[PDB]
Amino acid sequence: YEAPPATLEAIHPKGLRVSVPDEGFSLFAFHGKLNEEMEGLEAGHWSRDITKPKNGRWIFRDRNAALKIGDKIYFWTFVIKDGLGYRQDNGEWTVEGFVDEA
Repeated sequence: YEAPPATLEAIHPKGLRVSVPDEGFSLFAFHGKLNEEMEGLEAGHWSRDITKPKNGRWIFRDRNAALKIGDKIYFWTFVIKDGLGYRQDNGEWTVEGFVDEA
C-alpha cells in the first residue's frame, strides 16, 4: 500500500478540488496536470504542499483547472505519515464528481 486514493472532484471551469482521507499524515504535496500525463515523476502544472489537514482530511482547491465531467487526470502525490513517507502512482483518475467553489 502507498497512500490512500485521492478524491479529485470536478469543480467549475475556473478551478478544481482534490481531497484525501487523512490516516495520520503530517505533510502533503500536490503536483499534477489535466488530460496530460507526465514522466519521471516531475512537477506537472499544479504545485503546492499541504502542511496541515482541514476538517479531518487534506482538502485542496485550485483556480486554473478548467475541466468538466468526462475529463481525466494523471499525476502523483507525496505524503509523510509517522515519518514513513508515502506517494501515489499510476497517475490515472476519471472525472466523476461535480462541485461548487462556494
